[PDB]
Amino acid sequence: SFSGYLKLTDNVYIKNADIVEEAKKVKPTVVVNAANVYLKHGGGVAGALNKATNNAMQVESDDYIATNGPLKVGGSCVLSGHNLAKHCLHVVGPNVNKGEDIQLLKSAYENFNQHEVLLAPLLSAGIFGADPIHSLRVCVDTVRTNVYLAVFDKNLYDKLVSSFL
Ligand SMILES: CNC(=O)c1cc2ccc(F)cc2nc1C
Repeated sequence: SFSGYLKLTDNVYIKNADIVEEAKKVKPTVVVNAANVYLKHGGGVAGALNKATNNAMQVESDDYIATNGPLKVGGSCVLSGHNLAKHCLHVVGPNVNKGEDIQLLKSAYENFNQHEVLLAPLLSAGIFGADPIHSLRVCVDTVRTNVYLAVFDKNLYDKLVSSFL
């Protein structure tokens, strides 16, 4: 199972790890993708997860979008996890660089509650522009299921653990 995680609360754990490498080692039931409404996995966690699937995640996502249209900001969809997990929960956090509403971050984390255990990144963090300390706070105050957070950046990981209330 998951190893080397620091327990923050009854149900939230955190580790300084590359979510792609973490997904391949563990092969969780669910890996969370930091998706956009179009499921266009270009950069950040999305580009990295997609590149690990040899673009199979993007091909599957384009078929999903052609059939269903785009997701909502704060929404999600369950697709295959390919070589990384049983499933991939594509969650759309607000992108503050695209002027999207930060209040939608709680709605985005609510999607995690439909899954008993997940390997995930901090939503709206990184290239999405939100404050990662705020994202971790929303995560522990919203998610009730078991979440194993993978934080790529070592200096951000230290700042998050050392500042956690
Ligand atoms: C094998 N690793 C990767 O391909 C990789 C992983 C990342 C994970 C999170 C992130 F936000 C960025 C990452 N970037 C990359 C290139």
